[PDB]
Amino acid sequence: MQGHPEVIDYLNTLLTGELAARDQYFIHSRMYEDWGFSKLYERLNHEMEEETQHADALLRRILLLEGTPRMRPDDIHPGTTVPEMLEADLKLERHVRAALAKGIALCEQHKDFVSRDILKAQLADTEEDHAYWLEQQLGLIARMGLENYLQSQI
Amino acid sequence: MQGHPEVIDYLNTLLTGELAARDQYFIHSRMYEDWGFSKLYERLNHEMEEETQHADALLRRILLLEGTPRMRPDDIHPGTTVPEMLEADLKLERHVRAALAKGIALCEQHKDFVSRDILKAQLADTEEDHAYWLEQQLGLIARMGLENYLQSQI
Amino acid sequence: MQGHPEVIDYLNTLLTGELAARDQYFIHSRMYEDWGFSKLYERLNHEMEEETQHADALLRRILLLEGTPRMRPDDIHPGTTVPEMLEADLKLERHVRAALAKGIALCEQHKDFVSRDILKAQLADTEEDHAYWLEQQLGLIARMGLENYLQSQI
Amino acid sequence: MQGHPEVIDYLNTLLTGELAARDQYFIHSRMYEDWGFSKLYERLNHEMEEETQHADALLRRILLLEGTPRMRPDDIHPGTTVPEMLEADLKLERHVRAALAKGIALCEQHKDFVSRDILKAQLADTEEDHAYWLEQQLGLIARMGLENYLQSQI
Amino acid sequence: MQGHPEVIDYLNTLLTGELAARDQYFIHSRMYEDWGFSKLYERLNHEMEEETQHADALLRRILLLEGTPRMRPDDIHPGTTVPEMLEADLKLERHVRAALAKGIALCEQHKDFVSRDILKAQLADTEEDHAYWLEQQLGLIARMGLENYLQSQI
Amino acid sequence: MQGHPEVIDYLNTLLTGELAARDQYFIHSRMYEDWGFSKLYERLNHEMEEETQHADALLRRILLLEGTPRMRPDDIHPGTTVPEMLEADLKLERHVRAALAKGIALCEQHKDFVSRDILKAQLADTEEDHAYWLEQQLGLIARMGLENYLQSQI
Amino acid sequence: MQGHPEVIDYLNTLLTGELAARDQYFIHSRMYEDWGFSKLYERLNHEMEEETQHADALLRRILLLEGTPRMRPDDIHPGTTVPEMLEADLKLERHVRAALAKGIALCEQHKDFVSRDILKAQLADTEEDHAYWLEQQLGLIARMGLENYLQSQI
Amino acid sequence: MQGHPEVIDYLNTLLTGELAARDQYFIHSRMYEDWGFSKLYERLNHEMEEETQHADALLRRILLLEGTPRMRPDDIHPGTTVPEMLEADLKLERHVRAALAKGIALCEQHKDFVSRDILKAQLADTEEDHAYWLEQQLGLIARMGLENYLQSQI
Amino acid sequence: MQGHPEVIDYLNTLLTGELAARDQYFIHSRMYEDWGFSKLYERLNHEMEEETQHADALLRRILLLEGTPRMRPDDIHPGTTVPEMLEADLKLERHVRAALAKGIALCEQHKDFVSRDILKAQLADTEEDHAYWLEQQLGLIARMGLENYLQSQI
Amino acid sequence: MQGHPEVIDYLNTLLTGELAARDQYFIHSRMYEDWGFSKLYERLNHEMEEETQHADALLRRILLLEGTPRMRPDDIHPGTTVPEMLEADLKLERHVRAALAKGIALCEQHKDFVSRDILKAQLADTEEDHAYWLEQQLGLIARMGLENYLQSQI
Amino acid sequence: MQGHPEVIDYLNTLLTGELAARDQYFIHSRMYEDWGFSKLYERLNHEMEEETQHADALLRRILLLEGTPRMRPDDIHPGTTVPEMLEADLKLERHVRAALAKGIALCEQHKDFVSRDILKAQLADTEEDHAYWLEQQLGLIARMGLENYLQSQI
Amino acid sequence: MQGHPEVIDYLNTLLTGELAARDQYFIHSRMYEDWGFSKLYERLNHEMEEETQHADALLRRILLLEGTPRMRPDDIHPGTTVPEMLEADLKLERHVRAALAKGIALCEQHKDFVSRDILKAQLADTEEDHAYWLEQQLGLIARMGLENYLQSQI
Ligand code: NA
Ligand code: NA
Ligand code: NA
Ligand code: NA
Repeated sequence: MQGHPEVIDYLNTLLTGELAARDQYFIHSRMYEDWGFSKLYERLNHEMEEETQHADALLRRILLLEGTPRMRPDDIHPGTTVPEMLEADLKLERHVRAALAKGIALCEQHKDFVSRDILKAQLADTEEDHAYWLEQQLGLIARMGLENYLQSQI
Repeated sequence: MQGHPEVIDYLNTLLTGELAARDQYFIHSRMYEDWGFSKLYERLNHEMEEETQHADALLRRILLLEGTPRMRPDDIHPGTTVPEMLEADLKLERHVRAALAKGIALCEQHKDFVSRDILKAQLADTEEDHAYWLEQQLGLIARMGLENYLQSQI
Repeated sequence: MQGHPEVIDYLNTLLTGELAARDQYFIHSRMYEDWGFSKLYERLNHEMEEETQHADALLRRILLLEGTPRMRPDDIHPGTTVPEMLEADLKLERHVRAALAKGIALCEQHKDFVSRDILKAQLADTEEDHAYWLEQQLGLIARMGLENYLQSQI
Repeated sequence: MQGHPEVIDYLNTLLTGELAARDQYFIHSRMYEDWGFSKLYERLNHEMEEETQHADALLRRILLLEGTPRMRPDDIHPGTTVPEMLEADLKLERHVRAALAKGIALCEQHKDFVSRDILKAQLADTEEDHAYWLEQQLGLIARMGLENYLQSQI
Repeated sequence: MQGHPEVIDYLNTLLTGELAARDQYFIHSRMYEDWGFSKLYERLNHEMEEETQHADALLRRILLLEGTPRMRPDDIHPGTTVPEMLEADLKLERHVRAALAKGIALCEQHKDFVSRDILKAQLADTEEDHAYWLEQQLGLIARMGLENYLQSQI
Repeated sequence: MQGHPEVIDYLNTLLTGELAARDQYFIHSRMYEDWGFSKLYERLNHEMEEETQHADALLRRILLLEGTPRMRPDDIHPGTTVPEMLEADLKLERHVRAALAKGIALCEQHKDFVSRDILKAQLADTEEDHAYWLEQQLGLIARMGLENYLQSQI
Repeated sequence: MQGHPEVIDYLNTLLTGELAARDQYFIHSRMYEDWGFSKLYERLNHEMEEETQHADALLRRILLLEGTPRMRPDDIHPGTTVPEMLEADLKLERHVRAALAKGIALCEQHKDFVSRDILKAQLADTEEDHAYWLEQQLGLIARMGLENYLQSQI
Repeated sequence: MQGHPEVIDYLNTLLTGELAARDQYFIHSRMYEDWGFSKLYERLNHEMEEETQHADALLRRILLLEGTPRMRPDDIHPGTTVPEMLEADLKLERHVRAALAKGIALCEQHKDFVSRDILKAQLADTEEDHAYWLEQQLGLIARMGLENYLQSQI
Repeated sequence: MQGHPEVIDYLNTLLTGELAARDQYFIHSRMYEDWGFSKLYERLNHEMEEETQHADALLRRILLLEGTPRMRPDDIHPGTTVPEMLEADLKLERHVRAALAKGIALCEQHKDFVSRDILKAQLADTEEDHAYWLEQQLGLIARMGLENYLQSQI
Repeated sequence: MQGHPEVIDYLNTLLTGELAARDQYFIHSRMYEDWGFSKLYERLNHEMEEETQHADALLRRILLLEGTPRMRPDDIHPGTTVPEMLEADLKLERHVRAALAKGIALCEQHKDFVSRDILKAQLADTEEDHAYWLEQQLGLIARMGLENYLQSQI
Repeated sequence: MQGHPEVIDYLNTLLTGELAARDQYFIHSRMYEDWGFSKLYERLNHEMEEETQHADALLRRILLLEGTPRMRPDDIHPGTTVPEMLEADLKLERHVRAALAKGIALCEQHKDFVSRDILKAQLADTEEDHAYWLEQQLGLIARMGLENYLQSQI
Repeated sequence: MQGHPEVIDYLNTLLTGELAARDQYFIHSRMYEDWGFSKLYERLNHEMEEETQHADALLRRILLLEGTPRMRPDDIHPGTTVPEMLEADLKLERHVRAALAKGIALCEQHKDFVSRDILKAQLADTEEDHAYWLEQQLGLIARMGLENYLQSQI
């Protein structure tokens, strides 16, 4: 189907944003595992899987709309300590949420309601799972101290 | 059956007290879950379910006695921190225990032994489950510190 | 996440509206059961469960958005006869439908698409299940008479 | 064990009252079945079984207390039409409720708390099952007419 | 195979008659369901399925005979009340029965015995299931009144 | 419920469009089967089933909104060769997509968000299943030739 | 039973026609298998089995009617190439269809309705299975070329 | 449905003929069993069951056609020896075959093709099961002698 | 919870009475087993288990009420012959029954209805199981002689 | 463990090469699926999974060696037609094979035999699965023509 | 087979190194268990099992090569506190890694590729399991403190 | 892939060496079976299977490397007595071990690490299974005498 060139170009932006989010969760999960925090490894591995699915859905939609997917991920900036990693992931999800909301409005204005529903589902995922979960971890650290919290993630 | 108007009016008091206790456990459980304390979420969710059952039993008994149930819950005052929430729940159960004991005596004086047995069962629930469990948590905090304790509730 | 104060305040309005709808279905179901209409008991009990779920979803969303949930239900006005109860439930669902539609528009204007999707799901529930079912009952009464209809609900 | 002669004599009164209630439910169930109301047959047959159990519990308790059980049932007055039968059963349960409450007080005054707990259980049965159920039937008749109601009991 | 042009043209008439009968049972079933008569919904839904199968068999036979199927359904006239709907369905089946019998004779005269056996099977369906069932409903209404009958269809 | 007369009238337009799409997939599937292309038969039969479900959902929604469904399908124009059939189906889905998008906007303007969500689901079906699948077939023909492609559909 | 000598003589004609059709499908199936077309082997083997059943039914019917079955098959003319074989089978089924239709009329005129129903079943088999299937194959060849088609029959 | 008065009257003739055939197989089966021929008992019992089914189908068809079934069986003439019984059954089936064939023609002339198909099925039963089986027995007697044959039926 | 010091002190009395009853059933069961009376061993072992449960319930209740349990059992006086043992157990249960009844009244006067319900359950156990069973044994001895009775307990 | 800085830097090169190979197989698989070649989709999806595993193994090894993984994939150049895609994948695997062999020698020279064994396993995967499979496809195209080959990949 | 005397002598060195590593993990596991750290017990017990397997593989290989295995373990130096034990195990694995790498080079120079592959497998075990796991524990201690960490090992 | 002509030529040497080893184990196994030594038959049959697998792996690798496999086995020299056969197999495995080691070095020098890993696996098989097992047999003969040993192989 012939998609609107502005919608396609912006799905491509969301796509390279998701490819990056996938890769950031990729390296953070494996860093957590290397340090011996299996529960953090599991959760970030799950986020990596979810982003891979999001990227897949964008990519296929771009093809259906007869676009050419942009496959270069955005630049990533991983943490080097547990606090920096959590902060880097907090920045990432805030960014994806903001980009998605813009795409949601763009889709409405070009009357691409199906592309829009795809983005709204990804936004729900980003808020109610990624952001929600990350905020939980930050709050736990605040309530019990970093050491107690990291103990609980072994 | 025609219940004694004083018994009915007091079951209504207990009823609006239980509707409130249900709603307080409702908001506390969901607050604990939002902060990432799944074990506290589970336990307060269970207390919410038990209060809903207590309210149901009162409500049906009021109807059998040909009363009109009062469905407005009492005012609730939830905590905003884990310590305040535990204190608010401690105050609540002390109050329900006191109200139940009064109703138990009232039922005896109007020779409504069945209504009385219902209240005695609810009182046993309130003491041996809610109060007992809450006291356990307070004692644990006292023995290991708030941080260690909250860690154990993740 | 920091939700828009107008969205939060209005979810709170919807929340205290759902807590009320839950309690009205609560008392109506138990009244129908007391009179011996098990089929009406079952259906209103189901509506009570669904409203409890709706309230739960609002409450959690308010917390995720860093609001403070308002836990006092709105005032309820239950019927005293089967005809009044059905009329009271008809008024309730019309009201919830109207409040939801307003919230749906409000969410769009503050670009809270996830809160908006939650409300649209609740609206679909309210129309296609509660309103639809209640209209069916009223129509049946109209087609066969109140006595025949109540017989069928035993 | 040596029971108090006043408690024993009154358990005997309750006993001959239960033997009668058993026999009244006995004849009413079989009358309903003869007329083709299987649902009324089933329910009165169940009440007959429950009264037989109540009588059994009284009888054994009288023996444990070294009394001699009085085995003659009280006089019964069954109906001859469905309305009279329901009225006769309504009178019966009102009577058993009143006799039980008196025995409950008598047991307390002679410090026979175990005999008292037996009576309180029978009273709960009499109110929440027999009386409650019978009131339901009367209300149904009032709401839909005798003919519609009897149709529903086939 | 080269079918006789008169047989083909008449199968097309039967075909557009069946497409219509399908659509009339389609709207009547959904109307009955909307009003809360699940038993009528089920039965008309079944008739809709059977007509869809009849149309399918005609359509395929027309293709085997190297005809071009006419896919526009005949005009339909649904009822707006339960009595009108039953009357509309009574008129429909009388019409299909009459058209089928004519086609059965036509097939015999052009020595298309296989097309004829197809029509005889559809006629048996139309008489012994649709017509028979509809007549049963009309008779029931006549014997017990419309209100009692509609009660039984909930 | 009282639906907005403009929404109802337009659901009726979508409805008669779906009844047609159902019938076009109906005749195309059976034509493909007659020629011996079982894989095309299966897929078009599936599309026919999906359109029947779409029509059903519109029809019921029109009834809930207290409209009168229009049951005459739109005119259809089936192909006579495999290339014409694929082209006719390509034109059909383009048309349904365009009509749905218009209805989606209309529903928003009359604040019928539930009717709107129904249409958005049907649009997703039409794009991601029907249009997507049909485009795949056209592309395959282009890449391997019509003869090779039809061989693969036996 | 004493069958009409004209019916018996004509069942014998149909019988020796079926014995032949069996033998032609016999040799064609085995020729297709020898050349490596297993799918054609399977289908012609099935037709051979069906003709054997048809011959069996005729033979037994001739015996029940106290006739003497004629067991010599008609002359057969098998193809030597795939195109000739398909043409020979096309000629065969056209012939059996024509002979059956004549027998169907003959049976009616001698009031042998049971013999007639047997022939009508065989005719349905011959048209809707053998002729239909063979026409499908010819059409496929026409749409994709002989080479592509034979590839698909391996 | 309004059946043709001549068809109805003749189904009634067939009906009282089947009620008789049922009763003749009834007494013959039980006579064979009394004499110790269990295999003859089983087979005639089966024929009795089949005739009961035939009578049932006629009876229901007469009712659907708004006739009044004639329930008096025709006169029967059972045998008193095995040879007479077999002869009586041979006469019976010849008679039913003749009556059915006449009804089959009558149904065709009044365009009652469904009634006609019912009779053709019964005729097939009568020829291919009853007549065929009875002829087999007579032939066996002829080939091995009555004594050997009766031995084989124990 | 802060229990009333008089209730706590008296639960302690009941507690040291139960610890003793446990130990007396402990030694009697093992004495019966040593002499070869397995049935008496089993029954006294069961009573020992029940008393251990009673002591456990008192002990935990004392802790919930923030008392300090008194863990020294009362003095016990076991028998040395089967008759003395039965007499010692008869004296024990009479004593526990008397102490429990006093505690039941004490609990009522201090409005500790939950502690009271615990004691009433223990009293029911003591009367209907221990006392009842022991009286049965004494009666059996009286009816059949000590030798016959002891034979039956092997 | 402290890895040799030259080994770490080169694993990083292999790592960003694998992240790229993963992404190229990612887009090619989804392109093949969009065009309707499910068998090519499956195979490239499998290669994408295998590269993701290879990248994971490199990444973890880099962490164990106390390096910092480089997470930016190398530039990719996907095809736009089936022939270009196959050529792009042929170039990719030739490149990965060459880079791996160099790393294998480098690992040996720095006596990192474990890192070396990891690379040798990846090389075996790249040759015996990816390269081997791709060469097979190219050869098939050469032997049967592009059209026949693409037909076989549907 | 006649192994090279230098390879044999060095496998013997590796062998007495593994016998020691086995014994050190032996005493450390049992020390951890004695102190109540079951998770450390399990892991060191596993390492002891793995070293026993490594020693077994060396020993058998030495025999196949017609050497005489040296069975005296190297001297071990276990810790006396958790920190010293972890340090002693860190020193051990560093030593085994260094000895293995030397043997790997020695095997290559004497063209004993099978002995070399055995050592490379043991080295992979030593790095990716023992060293990796031990480093994880040290890092955890560093991130959460020794007390928190030891708590997690109970 | 384009393999190095020296590697290919040497894999061909190894290949014709394996084809021979297969054939020698082939004839020895069958000779042992003919003489009644089933245990020797089983073991040599297993070696034959393993060599066939080795030859297969070489052959396929030669094809992947775009070589032409040499399929003539090397000359074999089987024994004629059990002692000569064991000696012939001892010579064979010594030869294959020597040829493999040379190929392993050759592969390294041409940087064909995958071909090299294949050879190292075959060498491990040859040493640890074939050579090891054969040496065991020779040693057994030496320890118990040829007669005792052959007895054990029946
Ligand atoms: Na801690
Ligand atoms: Na009625
Ligand atoms: Na081709
Ligand atoms: Na004989």
